[PDB]
Amino acid sequence: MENFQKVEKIGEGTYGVVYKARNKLTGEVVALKKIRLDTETEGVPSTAIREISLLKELNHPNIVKLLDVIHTENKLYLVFEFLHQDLKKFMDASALTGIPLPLIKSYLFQLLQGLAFCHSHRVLHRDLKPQNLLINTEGAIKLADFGLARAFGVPVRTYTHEVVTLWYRAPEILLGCKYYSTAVDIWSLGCIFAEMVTRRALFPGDSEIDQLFRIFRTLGTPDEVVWPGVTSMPDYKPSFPKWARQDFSKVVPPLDEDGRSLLSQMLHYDPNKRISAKAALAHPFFQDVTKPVPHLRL
Amino acid sequence: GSPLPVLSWANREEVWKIMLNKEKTYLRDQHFLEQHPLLQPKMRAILLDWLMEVCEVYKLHRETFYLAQDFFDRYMATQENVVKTLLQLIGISSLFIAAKLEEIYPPKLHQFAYVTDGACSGDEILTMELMIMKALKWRLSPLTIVSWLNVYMQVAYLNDLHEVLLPQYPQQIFIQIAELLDLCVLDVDCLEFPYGILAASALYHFSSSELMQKVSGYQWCDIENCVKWMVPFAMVIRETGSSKLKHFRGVADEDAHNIQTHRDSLDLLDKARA
Ligand SMILES: C[C@@H](NC(=O)O[C@@H]1CC[C@H](c2cc(NC(=O)C3CCCCC3)n[nH]2)C1)C1CC1
Repeated sequence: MENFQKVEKIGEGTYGVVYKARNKLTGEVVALKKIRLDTETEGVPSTAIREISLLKELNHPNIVKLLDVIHTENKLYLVFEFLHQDLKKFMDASALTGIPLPLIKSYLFQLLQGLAFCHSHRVLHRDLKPQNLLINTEGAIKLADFGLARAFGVPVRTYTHEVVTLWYRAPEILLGCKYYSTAVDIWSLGCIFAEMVTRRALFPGDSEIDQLFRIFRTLGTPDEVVWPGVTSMPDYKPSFPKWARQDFSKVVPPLDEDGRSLLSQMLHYDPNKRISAKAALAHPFFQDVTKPVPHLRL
Repeated sequence: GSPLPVLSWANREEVWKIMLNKEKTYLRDQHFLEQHPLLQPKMRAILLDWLMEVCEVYKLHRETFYLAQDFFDRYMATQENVVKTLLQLIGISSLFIAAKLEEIYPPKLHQFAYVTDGACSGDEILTMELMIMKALKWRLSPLTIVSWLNVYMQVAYLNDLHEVLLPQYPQQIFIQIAELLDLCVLDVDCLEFPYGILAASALYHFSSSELMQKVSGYQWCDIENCVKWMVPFAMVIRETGSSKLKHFRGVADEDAHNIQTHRDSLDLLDKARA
């Protein structure tokens, strides 16, 4: 760890601290996630073991790269690719002017490519929020912070309950579902999509029940037709107020018909019907950006 | 060949290929104990059996046991000249890493120290987990023997909905097949066969080649060698009878088949070598 010179502290969590660092020889800048092992009662934290093993196997242009794992002294250093900006700060900087639609489309396309890659490797991110989406100077945006991620089996079993930051948390999580998988990440990305368009959090709740009701007030209170099994879920109550779904013209005014269609499908109540990341890439909203590949009907 | 149905969330052949490609990144050496001339194969069987008992006591998932088994076998293949008194430390540290990867609320470090009857301190376990994870190049996400059996049981019990992610199959036949695999993993010669082949050959013994091919994708020729090897193990299980699904205090019944169990399998392992 002699060739790296710490430049600035950029982050801090329960695991440890994140620094920006500069290679003294090559001039290369990286991000160091430092874990102090003398302070840890259970050895390498479960979240670091998971994140390291997952990222060793998740190399993709829209996923922040894990470059190296260095054990030195009583310390474990995770060395990452460094990006100078996150989407949350970019949205706030763009709040008065707005993000141009082609950049919103390009960013969403890229996030869906990174997510489609995670999901085909059977990995749930489970903490997609603008503060975890990193941006470089060349127009790329990348998924970061896999500390809450989890590989899922085929089939899944019951995993850690009450995941995802509250504003980006899917309604099936809030109502206490036993099983979940890739749909929770799509919901978060849908919230983020709307947030890029309107420059305001779509559902900024301050408690689980307030988050749920903010969802109900915008998408309508779900029932058995739109979401089979919703009335049998642990936290569902027949006493919930009945609100009517709002016209997306009023929810995301700037967005055209294609965007409204894609957003609706990413915010479908039923996790079984909510659009997949792979399918979303094929949506007409991106028909200008992408060209499909010939499919072998064999 | 691929047995997955069409997947709403990804290209079925993509998901399968990645699963298959992974099993080529994770190497196994059925003869790795020749790197450690002071060890014998029975020692590995005794160690693995002990880890199985440990898992049941703490209600650890079968997946957790098989990760520990996989970390131990791959780690040993990177080392040389290990002595028998070091085995308990490598095993329990393998299980420590595995539990931290897999369980929602893993047991604490001192509990892993506790079950060694003081032959392994917490400090030694922390040293050993770093040695293992570094020697494994932090490649800690294998497809376990039991994970394959999980995939096979879903596909066998698929409806017209082709929903592959929400579990749906009889718990009691799952545990019966897992019992054959738990016996088989005690013998180091099992590593000759890919983990997915091992699991499919166990399933065949409890059903048929048609069902096996339908849920695993492999043709009878792929598994014939494995099935022939598993033959004595399967009969030793058949002579003694099929085990019963256990309930576990604090485990929901729809997860009860996923908890690791233990029985006198070292006795049964002897008969299979006849
Ligand atoms: C704290 C961090 N935690 C984490 O796990 O991030 C991974 C490990 C560190 C890796 C990383 C971070 C990074 N640049 C930034 O943070 C900039 C700093 C200046 C302001 C904008 C953001 N480049 N590379 C990714 C979460 C993701 C942001």
